[PDB]
Amino acid sequence: DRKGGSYSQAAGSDSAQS
Amino acid sequence: SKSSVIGWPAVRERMRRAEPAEEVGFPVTPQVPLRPMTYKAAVDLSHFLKEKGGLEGLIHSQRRQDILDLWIYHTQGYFPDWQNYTPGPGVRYPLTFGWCYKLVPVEDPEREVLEWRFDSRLAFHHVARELHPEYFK
Amino acid sequence: GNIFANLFKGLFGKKEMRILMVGLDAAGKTTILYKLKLGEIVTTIPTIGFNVETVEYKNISFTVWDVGGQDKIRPLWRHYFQNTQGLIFVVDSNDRERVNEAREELMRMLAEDELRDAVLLVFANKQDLPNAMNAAEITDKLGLHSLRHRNWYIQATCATSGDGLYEGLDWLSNQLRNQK
Amino acid sequence: SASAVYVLDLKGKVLICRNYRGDVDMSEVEHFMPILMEKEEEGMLSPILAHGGVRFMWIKHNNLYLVATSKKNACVSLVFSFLYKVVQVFSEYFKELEEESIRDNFVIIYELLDELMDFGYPQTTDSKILQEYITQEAPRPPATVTNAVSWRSEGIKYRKNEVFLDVIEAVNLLVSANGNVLRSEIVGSIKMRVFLSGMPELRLGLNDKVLFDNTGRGKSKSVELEDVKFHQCVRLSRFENDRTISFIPPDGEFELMSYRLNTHVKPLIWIESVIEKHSHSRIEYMVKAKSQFKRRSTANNVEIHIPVPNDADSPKFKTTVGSVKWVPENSEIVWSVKSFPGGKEYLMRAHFGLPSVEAEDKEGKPPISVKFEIPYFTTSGIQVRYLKIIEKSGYQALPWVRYITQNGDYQLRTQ
Ligand SMILES: Nc1nc2c(ncn2[C@@H]2O[C@H](COP(=O)(O)OP(=O)(O)OP(=O)(O)O)[C@@H](O)[C@H]2O)c(=O)[nH]1
Ligand SMILES: [Mg+2]
Repeated sequence: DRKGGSYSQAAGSDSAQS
Repeated sequence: SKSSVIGWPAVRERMRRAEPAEEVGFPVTPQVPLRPMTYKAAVDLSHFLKEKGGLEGLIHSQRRQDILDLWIYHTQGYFPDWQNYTPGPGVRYPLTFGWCYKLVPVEDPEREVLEWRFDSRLAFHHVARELHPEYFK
Repeated sequence: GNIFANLFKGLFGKKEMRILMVGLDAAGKTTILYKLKLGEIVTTIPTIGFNVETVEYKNISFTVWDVGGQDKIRPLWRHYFQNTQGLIFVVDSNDRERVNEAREELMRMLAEDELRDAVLLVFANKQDLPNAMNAAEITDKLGLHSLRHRNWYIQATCATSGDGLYEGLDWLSNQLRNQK
Repeated sequence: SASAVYVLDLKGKVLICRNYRGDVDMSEVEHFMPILMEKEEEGMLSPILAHGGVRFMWIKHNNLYLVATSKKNACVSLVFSFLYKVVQVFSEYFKELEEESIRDNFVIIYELLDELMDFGYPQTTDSKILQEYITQEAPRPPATVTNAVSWRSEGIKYRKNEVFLDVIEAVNLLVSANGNVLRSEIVGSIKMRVFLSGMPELRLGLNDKVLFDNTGRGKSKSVELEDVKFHQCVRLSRFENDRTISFIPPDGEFELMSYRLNTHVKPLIWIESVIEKHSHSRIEYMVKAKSQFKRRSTANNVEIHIPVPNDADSPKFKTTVGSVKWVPENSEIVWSVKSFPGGKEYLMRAHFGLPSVEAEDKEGKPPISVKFEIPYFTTSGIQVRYLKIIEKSGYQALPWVRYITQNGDYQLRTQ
């Protein structure tokens, strides 16, 4: 864990925008 | 997807209850991935909705679409931005490629009655991209 | 925490308490304080400043801070209002013209939001001349019964004799201490 | 157009000096201290001094003032930027900025000062890039400085490819004494710690309102950042063309983008405080804090600073939740709360004494500042959409990012 909000994985790009 | 199957009946019931025509903040689930819905994921969701029913032929409404997008985001982590339809009047194609759902007239495009209709050609032909190349970049 | 030491101290007497000595000049305040502390009527010059003393009675250190009645010292009574637990008012029944001034000073001092826990202590000083009033005429004139949320007690003490000092001390102890 | 960059101290002694043009005599630094003392004692003290025809523009550091003498009509902004870059380089190289390292790290400090700026014109400011040519414990200069990419050294290899992001929120609220908020600005901060192999070209993608409108999705939750300031690695042309945030992330932690937009929402914390200060008798502090934020969010380490009287002594606090302590060094009541669930309501009743003797001069009313820091809460609603990590060799990146919400310039004006 970590104070200030747990780190979350990020996407690669807008998959819904092609 | 057991969770998706369980949420499909409740989501369909909520959409049916809402007619066709309180808490502040933006909480985020810890460690829950957030990303735009993929073309394969959109196609799978459209196929599941067509098989289970409740989405094909239902009257299109802003509240029902928002509820469906929120349920999809909660159950899969997909941003509620890929469920966009092309501007009217007439048949509106999905904004995101791979989506098999589309809105067609049932009778100003805002006052026109639209209903969700399955379309397998949407996942293969970029109708929305062709209609609006500027919107697709 | 442990309060065994406090209980042991209280078994033989621990509370001391405080007191104040205010009033008009030449009102028997210095003589009253000398009689309470020593037991003799000592003649002293007018209180230009202030006098601080203590009285040991009933296992309680009754510290009395005499305050003069000078015009330049009237507004200096607010200095003693800090860290003050008691207050004794000395009236001057032998000065008819100064009775109104004393009543006005008492009303001004009693109209302070910080001096609220100090109970009223009216002392009838100069109880040796025939012109002195009773223990009710002075209170009625000063309206001591109109002091809401104030425990007032009028006691007549003779500066030359000293009678009534024990009764006033007992009343003050009963008002301050709420135990057996 | 600085003539000589020098580092002073708190006693007026110049810790280190480095002339760049030599057009100003080194003895002019002696008059800087008396001039600064006169300006401070008369209210005319400013970071940009002027010793006759020579201007002394410098800022005050932790322990010494980095004064840079100049005589011509040099760019003050350029001098300030050079001073900020030098301070950042010193912080990166030396963990502390005090006189202990000035007199101990002169061997590397002189080399860094000589290499950074020549003839008053700085050439290199990257601490990571500069660490490969000047060390305190020399090979040819790296090609990164010579090449266009001067913020990403080539050849970096790591066992894993993990990039940690930090979406830090700054809740700044300027509430007047009448109860209305005047300046309510929220400044986003996208700080990422990129640790990958090679020189990946990050393609940042978020749910920007402008991007959604351009793509045609201007109907969902889109962040409306009034000002967006990209880092040096971010290409300005790419962002200006079609809102394409394409840049090469550096090796380490750096600020890529910093959004800054106004906020029109209600405050996350509503503070209702009263001052029942008697005239030299006592004082009352009926402070009530109402959390307007979402209940699912908890404000870790909530510190609502309540300025109490300067001469107040023997104070008593009657609160509900959280430890309240009065610090004589700061002369205020520190409403310290460890965990504050959203929607919580804390009520406090202060009571402190006051001396009978009035103060000689007025002390003013310092604003009440809250130190709420609620992690995992994005007030602006901006969410990261994608991060295109592309490498020539080809690898699977594992980007990470966290959202942190804190209180910035969240001061409350007193009555
Ligand atoms: N003879 C006589 N005089 C009294 C008596 N009671 C009060 N006095 C007068 O009251 C005065 C008391 O003054 P002090 O005892 O020195 O102190 P004080 O009452 O505070 O007067 P100041 O110092 O001026 O404020 C004396 O000078 C007396 O003249 C009394 O019972 N007999
Ligand atoms: Mg006297």
